[PDB]
Amino acid sequence: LHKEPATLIKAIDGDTVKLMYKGQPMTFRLLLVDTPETKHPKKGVEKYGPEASAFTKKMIENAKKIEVEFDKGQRTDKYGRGLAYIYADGKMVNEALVRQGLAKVAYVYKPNNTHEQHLRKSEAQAKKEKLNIWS
Repeated sequence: LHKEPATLIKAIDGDTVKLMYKGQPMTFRLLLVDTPETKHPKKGVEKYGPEASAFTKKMIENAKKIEVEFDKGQRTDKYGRGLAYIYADGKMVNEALVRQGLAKVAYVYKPNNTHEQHLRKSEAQAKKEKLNIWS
């Protein structure tokens, strides 16, 4: 796998961000994680949704360098969103959310699961620490 540079356009939700990638605006879905929603297809504004969304936003808005890392499977979902690991100054946003108990590890689909174990370890620690989602 390898990291490419992107530029923030707009943060949309805890799990979705708009980036400029290779010259074009693109919506990215964060791989392997489910955050609570502020714009949920059915519910609405779920609990910890606003805090997951401010965390993604702050972490990416305050970065010097954003990079996108695709996995080895398909790179877009059926809504045309890019599927990627996102890095703010070298720190994976997907893992930061899970480590903080602001996201769960999602239902996984091979072969888009390279960082699955790593994230699952972070979720286990957030759980043991009773953070946010887990309190």
